[PDB]
Amino acid sequence: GMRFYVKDHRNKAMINLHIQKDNPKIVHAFDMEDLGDKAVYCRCWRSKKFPFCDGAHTKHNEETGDNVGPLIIKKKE
Amino acid sequence: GSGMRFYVKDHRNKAMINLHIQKDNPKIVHAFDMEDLGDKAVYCRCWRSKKFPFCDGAHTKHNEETGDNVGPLIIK
Ligand code: FES
Ligand code: FES
Repeated sequence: GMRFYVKDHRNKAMINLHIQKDNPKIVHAFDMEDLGDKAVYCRCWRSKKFPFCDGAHTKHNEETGDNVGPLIIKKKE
Repeated sequence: GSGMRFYVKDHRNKAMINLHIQKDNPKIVHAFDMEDLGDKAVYCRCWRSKKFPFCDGAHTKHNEETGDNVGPLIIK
């Protein structure tokens, strides 16, 4: 009665296709004390305002069926 | 007769960035209050960390295997 199957989503594609490829490892570092009310940081490597999110993730998610979204650092209520 | 080999391919974009994390969530967003961070936090931007949303160094393997150049976000 039991039936088994699997969907394989593994790939070896680069995550970052185009951003600052002359940098061998892209790291950003910010001080909390110099942030505004909210900073929305990109985790999809498609934003035209990288390291900030510009909503590019939605196009990627729609295309590939992915579910990636940004990291938000904000001021508490 | 050029010495070049040309490859012309044609297919839809199927490569997900996130392979395994919280797949029942249609869009993964994390939001933290800056006041409640410690002295430092390091956030994964490669979706490979075993401690996502935190960077555990998994990006090194990804970059070596794929030729990529991704790394984390540090808030301090
Ligand atoms: S544009 Fe990349 S996470 Fe929004
Ligand atoms: S483990 Fe993903 S950016 Fe470090």
